[PDB]
Amino acid sequence: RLLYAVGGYDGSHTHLNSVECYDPETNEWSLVAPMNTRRSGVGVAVLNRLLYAVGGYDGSPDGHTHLNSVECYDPETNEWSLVAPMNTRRSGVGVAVLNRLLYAVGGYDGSPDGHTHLNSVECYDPETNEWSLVAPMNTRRSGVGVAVLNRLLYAVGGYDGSPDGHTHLNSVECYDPETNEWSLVAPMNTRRSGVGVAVLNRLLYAVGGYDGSPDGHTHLNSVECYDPETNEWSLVAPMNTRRSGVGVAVLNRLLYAVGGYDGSPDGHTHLNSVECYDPETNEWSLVAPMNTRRSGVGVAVL
Repeated sequence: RLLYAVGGYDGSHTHLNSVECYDPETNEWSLVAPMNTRRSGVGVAVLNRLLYAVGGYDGSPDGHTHLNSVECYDPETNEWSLVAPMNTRRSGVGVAVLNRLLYAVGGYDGSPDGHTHLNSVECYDPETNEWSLVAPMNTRRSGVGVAVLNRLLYAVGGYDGSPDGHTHLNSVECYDPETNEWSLVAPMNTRRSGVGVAVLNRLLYAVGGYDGSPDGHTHLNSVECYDPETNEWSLVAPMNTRRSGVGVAVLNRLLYAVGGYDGSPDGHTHLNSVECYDPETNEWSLVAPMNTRRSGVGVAVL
């Protein structure tokens, strides 16, 4: 019942290992223990009441680039511990939990001799501490939003940055673990990479992102929601701020949009602001800002 913001990038030019958590009862953000590794474009999810940070990028001057390492945070010890690394280095990776496994979906391996956007997918079993590749998606996607609903895993939008492809996606695909198959479903209204996705009231919400198509919308404040029962996407109220590379999660039946980046006359502004959406009112309200500006930030509730 706390909202955690993990890692990200502060381009006001820092890759972050710090972590902070938000208490809706106090409307305050507090720093907790930092990760072992700086991680921009990091995926995060909760499994067995532990917070996992998956992949990312460390663009600071050192021997790291795009990361296959994974670490685990225990709130009782306030410690991050390395666990099994992934099969693949992935930044801009979507992470979600399905059937007691943690899935890492897509992403980008920009390391030397990697240089690729990924359609591969792998899953982590905490009982064995191992990652296994599963069926790949139909489309390579980095900056992909992922979420689970009705025992199906959705990959929403993203970017295929293959030089001959270079497409910001409105398509959406659905993985059934029973068949190990990915199927395309209804596409969004808007192409979105760096999109935040979360589930609220049995609807998938796609929040913000970036439309990098030619003469497209660029940074997005728009929000759309998907009902698996109808297999259709509908626009709902837009955010106060345009947010690309935004992190989202649901807490006390409210949808939180955390951080991100927006355009500015000098390039990009990286955001420490936070807002929350009430489906009952269809309105977005700003709440307390984070201690640190963070885009490419992992957000989850524990």
